[PDB]
Amino acid sequence: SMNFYSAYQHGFVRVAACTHHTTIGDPAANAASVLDMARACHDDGAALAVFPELTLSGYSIEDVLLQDSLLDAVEDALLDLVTESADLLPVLVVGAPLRHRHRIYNTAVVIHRGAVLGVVPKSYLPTYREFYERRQMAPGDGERGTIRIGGADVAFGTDLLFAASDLPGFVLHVEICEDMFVPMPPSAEAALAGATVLANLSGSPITIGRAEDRRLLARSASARCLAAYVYAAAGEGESTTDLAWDGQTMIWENGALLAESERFPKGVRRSVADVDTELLRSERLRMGTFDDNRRHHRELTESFRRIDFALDPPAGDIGLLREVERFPFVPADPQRLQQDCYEAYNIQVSGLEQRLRALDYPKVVIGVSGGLDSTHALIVATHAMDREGRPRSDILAFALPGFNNAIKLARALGVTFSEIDIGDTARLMLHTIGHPYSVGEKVYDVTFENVQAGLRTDYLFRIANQRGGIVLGTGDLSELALGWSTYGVGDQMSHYNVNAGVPKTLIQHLIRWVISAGEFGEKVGEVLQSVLDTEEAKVGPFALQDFSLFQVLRYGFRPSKIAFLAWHAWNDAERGNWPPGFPKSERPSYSLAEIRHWLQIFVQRFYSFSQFKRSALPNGPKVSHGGALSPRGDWRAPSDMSARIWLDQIDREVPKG
Amino acid sequence: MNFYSAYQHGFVRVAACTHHTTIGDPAANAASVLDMARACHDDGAALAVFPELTLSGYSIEDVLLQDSLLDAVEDALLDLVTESADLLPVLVVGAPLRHRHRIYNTAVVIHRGAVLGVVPKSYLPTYREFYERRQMAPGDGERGTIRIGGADVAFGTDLLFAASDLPGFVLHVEICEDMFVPMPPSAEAALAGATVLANLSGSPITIGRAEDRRLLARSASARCLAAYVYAAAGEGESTTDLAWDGQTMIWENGALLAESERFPKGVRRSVADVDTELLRSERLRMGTFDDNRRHHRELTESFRRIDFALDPPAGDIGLLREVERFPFVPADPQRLQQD
Amino acid sequence: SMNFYSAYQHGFVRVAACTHHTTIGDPAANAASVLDMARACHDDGAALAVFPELTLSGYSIEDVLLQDSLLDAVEDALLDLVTESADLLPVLVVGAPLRHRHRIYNTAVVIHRGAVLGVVPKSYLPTYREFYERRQMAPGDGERGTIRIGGADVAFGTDLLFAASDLPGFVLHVEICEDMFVPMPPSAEAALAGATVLANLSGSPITIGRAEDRRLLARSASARCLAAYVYAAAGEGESTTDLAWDGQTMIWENGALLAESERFPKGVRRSVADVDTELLRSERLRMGTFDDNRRHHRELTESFRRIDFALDPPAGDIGLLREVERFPFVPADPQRLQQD
Ligand SMILES: Nc1ncnc2c1ncn2[C@@H]1O[C@H](COP(=O)(O)OP(=O)(O)OC[C@H]2O[C@@H]([n+]3cccc(C(=O)O)c3)[C@H](O)[C@@H]2O)[C@@H](O)[C@H]1O
Ligand SMILES: *CC(=O)CC[C@H](N)C(=O)O
Ligand SMILES: *CC(=O)CC[C@H](N)C(=O)O
Ligand SMILES: *CC(=O)CC[C@H](N)C(=O)O
Repeated sequence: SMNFYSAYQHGFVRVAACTHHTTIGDPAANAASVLDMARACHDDGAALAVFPELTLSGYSIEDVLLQDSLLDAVEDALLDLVTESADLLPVLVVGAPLRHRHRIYNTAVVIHRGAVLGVVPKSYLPTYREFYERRQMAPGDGERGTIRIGGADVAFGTDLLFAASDLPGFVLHVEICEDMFVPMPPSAEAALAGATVLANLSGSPITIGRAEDRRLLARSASARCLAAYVYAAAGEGESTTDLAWDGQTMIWENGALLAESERFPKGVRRSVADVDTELLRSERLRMGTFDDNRRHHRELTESFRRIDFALDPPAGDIGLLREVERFPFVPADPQRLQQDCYEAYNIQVSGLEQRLRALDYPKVVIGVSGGLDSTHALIVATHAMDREGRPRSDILAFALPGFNNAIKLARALGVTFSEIDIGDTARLMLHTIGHPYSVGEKVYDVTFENVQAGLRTDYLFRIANQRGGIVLGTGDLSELALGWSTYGVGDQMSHYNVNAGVPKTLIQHLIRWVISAGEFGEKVGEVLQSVLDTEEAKVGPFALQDFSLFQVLRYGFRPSKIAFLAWHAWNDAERGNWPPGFPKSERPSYSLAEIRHWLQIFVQRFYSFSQFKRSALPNGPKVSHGGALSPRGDWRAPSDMSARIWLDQIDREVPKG
Repeated sequence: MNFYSAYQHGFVRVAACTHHTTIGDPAANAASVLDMARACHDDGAALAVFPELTLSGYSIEDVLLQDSLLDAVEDALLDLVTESADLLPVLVVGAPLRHRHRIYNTAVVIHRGAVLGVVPKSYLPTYREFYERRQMAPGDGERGTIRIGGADVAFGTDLLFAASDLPGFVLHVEICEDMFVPMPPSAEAALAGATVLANLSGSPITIGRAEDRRLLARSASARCLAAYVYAAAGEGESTTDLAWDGQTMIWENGALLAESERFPKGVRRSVADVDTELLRSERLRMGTFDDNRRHHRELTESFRRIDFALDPPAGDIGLLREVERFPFVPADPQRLQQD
Repeated sequence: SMNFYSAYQHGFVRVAACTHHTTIGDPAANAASVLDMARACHDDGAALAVFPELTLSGYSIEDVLLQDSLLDAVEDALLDLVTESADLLPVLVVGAPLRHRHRIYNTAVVIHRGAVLGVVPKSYLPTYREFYERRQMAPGDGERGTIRIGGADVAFGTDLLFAASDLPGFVLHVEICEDMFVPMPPSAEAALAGATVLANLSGSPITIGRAEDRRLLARSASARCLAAYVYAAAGEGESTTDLAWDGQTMIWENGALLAESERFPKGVRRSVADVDTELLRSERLRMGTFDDNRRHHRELTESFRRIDFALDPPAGDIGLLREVERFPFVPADPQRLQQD
């Protein structure tokens, strides 16, 4: 029923940070630039346009700010901006020196559809080094009440909130340059109070190192406040009597850079981006210490004044001004991925090391199939042993054939290798149980499969008892998610699971990383390389199910939200980025029908079927910021629930193709 | 004047330590802590910050609620306190402690034979892999005092520790998640006059989490014109569900001063000389810092100030600081090119 | 003049504590059960129907409470039950996890005749032993103002009172499970402020002796507060991953049990009872120290928001859902009489 292709309908809000052409001392001209940039924002369906500090006057005009004609010109340019915004869709936030009581205030006028919503004075006026703001301007910290603008008294002060009434996840707070540089920023309290989108208007003359400073503090604010941060600085046109301007603009969301514009531009620039208000909602919803902090400053936070406006955003397809990656567990940026891998690996190793220290260095029993997972776990187990000064021959690896890679790796590593043929025991069990296969019937059902799976595990566990060892778990996060494993006796069961927290899509990249580090050597490298090259299509592509895993595990997003995201990430193979190690051939695209089909399978398997196998999970380290699936940790759920509501949301909300 | 004395030039030698945790065994944690504090003492350091719940192990879950665990924590604490009589640095050591109805996630500040104060963690994460509110009480809003082996020492989140013989050294302590909330305890402490912010962390390691620690510890220090001293738990913490990297780091006004190896084998210390005069000078010049204090006057004037005397070394103990030859010309090539 | 045979005209108010069938993670199914039980309360001429904690979602679902589709479905089911209450007599009190500001709260939604009257957050969230509530849910104590439920700002908080303008002896306070277990329960203060009927929605997984703990505290609450105490625990349908559920319901009045239902029922159960509002009026009129305690906690008892609604209860003969002893001075129970 929703327009599935509408970003507004998926909880996005389009925000724009703008740097305009300053004509200092000339508000009619600054207004005219602002208006032209506002119309481009409207055209883009943006709900917010933040301009630089003192937009209407020029930031750098010094005592020209005290000139009657300057002040008067400003006021008339504003009233004209307001009249024009009648037919503009975005909330406009626009700097202006304004008269109130005894002084001029460095203010931000929040404008929307033909009416001022509020005027926000700069709380904090730098009067040091190259800044002289206390000379011409009065602090706004702790002023309240109203201000008369064009025949209307409108909220004036630093405790204002602009809550969109048709967009409950968009609640705007405004501050101004130095406001965000002090230990206790205005916007920190406003996030506790309920602001989701934090605007900052800057003049910010540019200096060596200062752009890093802007970034450090706008980014960490967005992270610590679980907010978007929208930041605009002055550029061309400001006075160069003592200073220069770079016109930097940027948008942050929860510590991530959504957009940024060119530094030192010829001409005006914008950062436009889609902010995910559900990501912010979900993060707040889960970090209760955020609410604990609000209740600690209840007086501060409850004092805020909330101004409403109907945003009435466009209903149609307007694209997604957002970078949605194909692999939420696998960053496309190669130095970021190198970092994840370093960390994944060391997490797995140190987790297991502690298990081994704690048990006075047991032997290490591991089933090696030549697959990616067991291959990787062997490597992890080898490094653990090295670091602890234990002989590699204390790793007891077992090939367990049922009805080359493993053996080569085992020998290259120098671990104790052995083959145990489970065939005769499988045969005897299938007969004892009266399975049709024991009388010739080619019935290859779950029992047939499980009898083997189970016996592998049964054997390893008995070896472990007999030989003073522990069985290493091999199953990865994606398997835990789907219940693609054999419960209890089999697969799912071990003394310690190193891959438990690692999703399937990340596994190959870990091996790549192991080869690259080169620490094991030429032959080991070669065998590992070989394992990658030699190496379930009814649970779907793991690339799709890991995409779904991240949205549910981190954010709890509804299914139609996940389809939207996956479709945007995976729809066109030629668009967006791929991590290292995907040859052009190895680069699939997925249709909406494909994405929808496998998501139906995900919700059913994840929410309903698989919890019970997750519920009795061996020990192992959590790996990913995306979460892990331990029932003692990240994922607490019933083993006895239907996924009806998720499947119903897909029927109603996600188009069939 | 001793020209070659870092202390006489307004420096304070600060240390962030990651010890070897023996979970559920306080006496052994105190042994690892005491060993590392003597190393710090030898280095002429004035502060040693250890990880969250140092004396118990952070990761022991309901073992925290076991009586023998708490008795042993207290006996170990009292012995640590006894041993510092001879130790130059102020020790900041985590412990689960009984006060009133519950146990608190505390940092105990220890100097020269006495406890100076006890600081409860303010915000207790109870989400994802964190379960802290199950065993432990929030420290936010708590004041008054606490009985530690025959003395009533200050207890609460509003404490400053000032070196009467070294005024640029003013210490505030917060614990792990305390630095991740919109309005950290430590932001208010800086306005009240804290120049050195300690953070004891447990902080199970996850992909990306060091970047997060970094961002908030660096941005804290820059926003608050302070040194920020961070110490996380490492080897020995339970790996039932989690992994530990024992990261320690020292920031100053946005700059990184020192940091230690991640996932070390064995104990590690970051040690660095903090320029209290740097901090002093930035504070002096940035008036809007003090404007912010005055806006939160009642918040910032209520802090309690505990005095101690450091009596630091008079002599030449080198300088644990990278002083660039060209303040105007970064030696780092990437940075120089950016400049 | 008066219809002599009308319990309402004699200052009685009919109340139901209900235990419904849970379908964990399925609010439309929970709502259909609720609506059906509410229709039976209406047919009984009940003024009030209390359902178990988190009625709409299921109490036992843990992190599923944090799912957008869980919360959205909860909201939609809730709106339909409010639309369906247009034709129902009783105030319904149904549990639901609802978003407010940063988090979800464990709430009771007080519903009457096509509108929501108020939304009461659980005050104290057990985070110990088998309970994990602070992980998913925010505490409700100290929270005021309002919440937007389907295009309407309705009172929100632990300071709320639902007073019948046409039945002045019926003044309702709602609290949730653990709220009655703490040294200073929210219902205690609400009694001093005027509440005469105290509702408790519970999840309360069952354990050896726990029904005895519920009784101890519901009973003594009703006696110490000179009030009716209406209590519903969760039942069949709830997750048995780690817990079991007994579906216990009970109605107390000044220390005396009015009604209680079968434990571990197969199917839905109710306690329905006529509460004597004049009996409560009478005990309060006479025990001045009750009012002395109110004036001692004057600031605390005077800030409750009173929310009015008209009941229009039935005027005719609907019998009397109450034990009336032939000999008030001679208890018909042998063990009780022997003691007397
Ligand atoms: N909620 C619940 N609570 C308690 N018990 C529950 C239950 N739901 C099912 N069960 C029981 O558990 C059993 C079903 O679970 P399980 O024994 O795992 O059996 P099941 O999950 O039905 O099948 C396992 C399948 O996963 C695939 N697999 C397994 C292992 C390795 C690989 C590989 O590619 O390497 C693939 C393979 O296709 C295999 O047949 C049944 O006995 C069922 O009655
Ligand atoms: C506009 C502004 O306040 C920038 C000055 C700030 N303190 C800085 O960049 O250091
Ligand atoms: C404690 C700390 O500084 C980092 C880890 C923290 N618990 C988190 O990232 O949530
Ligand atoms: C009503 C409830 O939250 C369970 C009972 C309570 N936790 C208790 O203390 O028994």
